[PDB]
Amino acid sequence: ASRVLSRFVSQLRRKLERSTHRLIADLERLKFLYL
Amino acid sequence: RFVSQLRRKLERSTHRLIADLERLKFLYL
Amino acid sequence: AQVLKNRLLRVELDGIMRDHLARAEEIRQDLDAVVA
Amino acid sequence: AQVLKNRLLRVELDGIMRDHLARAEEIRQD
Amino acid sequence: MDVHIDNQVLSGLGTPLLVHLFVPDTVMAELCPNRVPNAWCQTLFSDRTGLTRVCRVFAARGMLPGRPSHRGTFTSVPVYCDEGLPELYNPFHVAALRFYDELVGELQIYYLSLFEGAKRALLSRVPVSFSKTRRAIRESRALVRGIAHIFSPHALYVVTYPELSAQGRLHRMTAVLGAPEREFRFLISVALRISASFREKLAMQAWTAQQEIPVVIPTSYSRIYKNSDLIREAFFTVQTRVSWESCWVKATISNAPDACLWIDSHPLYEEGASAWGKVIDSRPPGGLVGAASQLVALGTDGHCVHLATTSDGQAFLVLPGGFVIKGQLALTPEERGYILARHGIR
Repeated sequence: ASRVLSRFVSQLRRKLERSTHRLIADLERLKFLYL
Repeated sequence: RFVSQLRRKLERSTHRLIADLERLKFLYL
Repeated sequence: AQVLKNRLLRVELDGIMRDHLARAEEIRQDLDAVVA
Repeated sequence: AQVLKNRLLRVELDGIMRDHLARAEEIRQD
Repeated sequence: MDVHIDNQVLSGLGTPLLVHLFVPDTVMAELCPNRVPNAWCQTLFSDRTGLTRVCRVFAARGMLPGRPSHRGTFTSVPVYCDEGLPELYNPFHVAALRFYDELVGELQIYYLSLFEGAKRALLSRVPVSFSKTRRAIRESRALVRGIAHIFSPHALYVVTYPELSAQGRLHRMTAVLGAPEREFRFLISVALRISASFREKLAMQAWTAQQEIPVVIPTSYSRIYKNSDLIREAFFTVQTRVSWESCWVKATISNAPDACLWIDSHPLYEEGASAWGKVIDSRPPGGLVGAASQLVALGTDGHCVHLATTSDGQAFLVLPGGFVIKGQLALTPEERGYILARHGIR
């Protein structure tokens, strides 16, 4: 009742991290295209 | 609540190790 | 003459520098499924 | 061109270091 | 902090976006010595070479940074390149500046070296100049950062501070080679066609000196210069690493301003980066006898190989020893228009 939604916004932070880590993932691929 | 300390100092240490490996690159070239 | 060997070895070291975060990413993303 | 690309990878790597320290904000409240 | 609010309100016609800069006093010492200049923006492309419109930039020297780490002048780089939406960036992309007080010296700068540093940093009435209002309150140290400059391996200082939506849309901008490649290989192409003109002129002639310029020469000239010793004429093409200071293109831009000459001087075998593009006059009352005196003093330079270009479409090579080899200049007018647009107005 007092511990219900904070776990959900924790998974939302995991979702934003698993989304924004793609920005780390594609830059070294851009390096492999460039250099 | 002991899950927010050990894994957190783990990811902090790996976030320092990746800067150490970039410094190892700068050691290489 | 031989910066091509340096190119292949720099490809090797960026490979081993990507594999460490490839190791770290799923391990850091399995330590969020114990919260329920 | 080799030394130019050396300088170019040097200035390009600080971009991903700045982006790593930008991603580290989400670590700081977790 | 004056030239930034100068050019910010000025270039609103031809530029949407304006970036502000510092230039240290060590980084342009090899560009122009003795502080002889005190600009013009023309950012060419990487693979979309073509031609673009020009924009004027204003600047100042002798006024010191708020950083005491180095003490230098003021410049600023306009950015107007990206079509429609400016969110895309062109990577590996030159932006040429023509810093000047009377067009000596060039300034080549990158979009990566600019924007990576930029991200790294972050009963009626008179109307006020709106954009100067936010620069006085900033006055902070984090606005300026050190950028490893790519053309010259030194530090180039940028200035930016959180102004408004133009500079606010700048720090979010990213996007998904050959901008320094094309000009050098274009120089080697025109140098090879000129050396081929010299080859065929020495072939159709008897391979002989006409000696257009008069010098006295010693009898041991076939000794202290060895037999067929054209090793300087050999490695002439590698030594021309500059072109728009070199006199070869200087005659083509001089077509818009008849009896004129421009002289390049390269040493006998690697004494150093001698000079590029000096002037031989015929207009003032110094006269053709003064032109002849400067010309024979050119020809008696026993340790420098000179290359002579005319305005009317003729090229000449001066061997040290007064020997002259004639040659043609005839190039396709596409490259001619590309050169005069690269410098200025057609």
